[PDB]
Amino acid sequence: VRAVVRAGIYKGCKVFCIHEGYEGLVRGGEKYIKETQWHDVRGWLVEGG
Amino acid sequence: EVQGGNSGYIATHAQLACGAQISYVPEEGISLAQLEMDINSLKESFANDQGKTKSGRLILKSENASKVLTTEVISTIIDDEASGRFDSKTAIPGHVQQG
Amino acid sequence: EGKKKIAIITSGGDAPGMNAAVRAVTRAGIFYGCKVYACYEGYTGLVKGGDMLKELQWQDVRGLLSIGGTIIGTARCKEFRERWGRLQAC
Amino acid sequence: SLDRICRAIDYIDATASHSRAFIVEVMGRHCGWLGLLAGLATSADYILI
Amino acid sequence: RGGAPCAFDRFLATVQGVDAVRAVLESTPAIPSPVISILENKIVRQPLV
Amino acid sequence: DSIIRDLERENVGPEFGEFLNTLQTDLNSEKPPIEQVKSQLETHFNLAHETQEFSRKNDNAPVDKLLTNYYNNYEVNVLEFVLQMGFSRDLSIPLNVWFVLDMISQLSTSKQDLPLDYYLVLNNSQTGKYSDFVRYLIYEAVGAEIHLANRGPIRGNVGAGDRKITFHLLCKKTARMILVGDDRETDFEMSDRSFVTLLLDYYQRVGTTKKIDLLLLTNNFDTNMNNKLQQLKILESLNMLKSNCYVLDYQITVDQVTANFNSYVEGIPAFRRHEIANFLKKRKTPKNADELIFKYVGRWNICYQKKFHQGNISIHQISGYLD
Amino acid sequence: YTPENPINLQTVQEDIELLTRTYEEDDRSGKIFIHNEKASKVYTTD
Amino acid sequence: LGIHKQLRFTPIRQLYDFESDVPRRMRNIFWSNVREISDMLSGRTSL
Repeated sequence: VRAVVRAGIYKGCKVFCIHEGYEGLVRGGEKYIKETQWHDVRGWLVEGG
Repeated sequence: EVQGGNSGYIATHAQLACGAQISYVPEEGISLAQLEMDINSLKESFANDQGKTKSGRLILKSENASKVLTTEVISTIIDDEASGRFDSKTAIPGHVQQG
Repeated sequence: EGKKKIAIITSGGDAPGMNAAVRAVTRAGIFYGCKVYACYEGYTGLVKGGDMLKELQWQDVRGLLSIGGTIIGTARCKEFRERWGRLQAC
Repeated sequence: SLDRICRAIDYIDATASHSRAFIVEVMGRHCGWLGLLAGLATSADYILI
Repeated sequence: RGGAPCAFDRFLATVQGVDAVRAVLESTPAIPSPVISILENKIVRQPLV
Repeated sequence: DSIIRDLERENVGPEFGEFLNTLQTDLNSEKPPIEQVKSQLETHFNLAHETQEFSRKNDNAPVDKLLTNYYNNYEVNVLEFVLQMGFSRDLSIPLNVWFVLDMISQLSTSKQDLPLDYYLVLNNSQTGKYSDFVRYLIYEAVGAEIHLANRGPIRGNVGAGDRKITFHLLCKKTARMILVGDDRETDFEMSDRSFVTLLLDYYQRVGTTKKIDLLLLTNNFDTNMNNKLQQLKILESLNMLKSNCYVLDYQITVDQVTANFNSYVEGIPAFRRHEIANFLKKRKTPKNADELIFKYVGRWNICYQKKFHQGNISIHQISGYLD
Repeated sequence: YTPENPINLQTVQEDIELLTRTYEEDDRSGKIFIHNEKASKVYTTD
Repeated sequence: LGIHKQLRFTPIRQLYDFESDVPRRMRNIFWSNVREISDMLSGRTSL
């Protein structure tokens, strides 16, 4: 996810993180579909799950 | 300080896996111009940390990247140039990396 | 000739530092946008001024601060004691 | 002693000029070794030993 | 008269030499022809006359 | 008085000294000296048409109120380290000076402001010989009768808020004095390429650690050395611009350098990454390797944001830094 | 090199540039740098 | 015996004579793209 957020940002496009996978995709809204920034995926390499 | 000798393979991959800001490799070497540019990057990086996650900063330096600009020398230059805005410390594990 | 032509002469008895003086005159002259000309063997070179008047380059005065006496060379005031000698020097 | 002599000759050589001759009066009553060796070391024109 | 100039002479000739060039540039017929001199450790332009 | 001699020695028009002789300031009145000089300028040099056309040829862009219209009273009165990167070749020197006074007055409305430091760089020869003229007018606009210097910064109070200003004119002459240690003779040739590195050398020696918050960019003379884009890529490289710095690029005539500028500054990280990268193979040659433009290349990871654009006059603000 | 004047990556690069530009003209030679023992705890004589 | 893009056996002759810094260096790299990406992800500016 860190890679997708940064790569997409670098290639000049808005990246949205769909929280709770398909549930988030079906329910929709700002609640599950949040716009993600470059600094928002900081140190995610170490993070598990 | 990174192992692997004249091969920059391990520092390249460790930079990707750890999220290091820079990796100094034997194939490229370390120029004073790049060192100054990279230090100014750090200066700006810390000036922009105001508000974001504090994840920490790494520079990976393969021992063979420079015989003159060594891990210890590089770090002292960072402190000199940082002008109290941040500090630099070395991490030299040694030829124990075998595992 | 676009620039200013400054002539440097070392005349009289030798004195250690004459070379340092020549090096400072030359290099400062060049820096300020002039052409520095050496006048060889004191006033004699100024009186018989032809091949005796040669230009000095920034590199010509290398290491002169540890040399002495003079690389321009010196000569006794003799023909420059007479008016016709000073006329020719002019 | 030979060193003292050569030190003087060296200083004499360290200058410019026509119509100039220089005399180095050397101590050494019986032998001409000092005169000869100074003459050799400093490539003197003429030695009186 | 021979040999390398001493510490002070190296300074004195280099400093007076630079000023000599300056004195040339800084000239006009109204300003008299000088002698680059030294007084209280200060380089001074005394009149040649 | 001593300045009027400098311009006649420089083969300049008497129109300048004639102005310095009629230049009066009644600092006892209600109108601030900045506007007294500003008014005097506009009426001695009849820049009426030049100010009108400068706007007209930029699609009625308010040149008089650029900062003013855009920012709120707070935003514009918070900007404290302004750095003007020379004059516009397209504008006359009297209009150029007027524009600096107008800018200064645009940053000094409120009497509830912190001090301001204004840096005006006269980067080429064609403008550099107007430094003392500029300085003398500044000396009067700020009214440095509070507590002029041959080499030094002008300190006064300015505008309608009598805001403390501390103005500094950086030029080849002040630079020439600095190097020869205030010695009388300074007539040695100084490259414009040499002037940037020396301006860099002073900031490094003074240990100055204040960030540029408003940058004035333009089309100077000697564009081979004093280019608009490269000028920015050096302040970007050296970490001299604030975290949210403003960049204003006023001009009239349109060049590739203006098109290359806007493309870089408005481009995506991948476009900037590559922009820098190309220039490097395309221009870095063994003979040219030493140059300041192959040491301080810019930062692709810096993110700008468009805030204004009214025909060839635009404002951009540093919105981010990717790391 | 003196304590009165700052020593850094830019100053050092400039010093190298001078030395480089000086040597690429030479054809008596041999150049020197004067380093004051107490000038920088970083950029030492060594 | 080696991994190439394929698990292949390469005769020592071609790798020693042509593919190696036989000398004191003991080592042309493949990881160039990995390098570009890690500089991209960290905002590094090269020269």
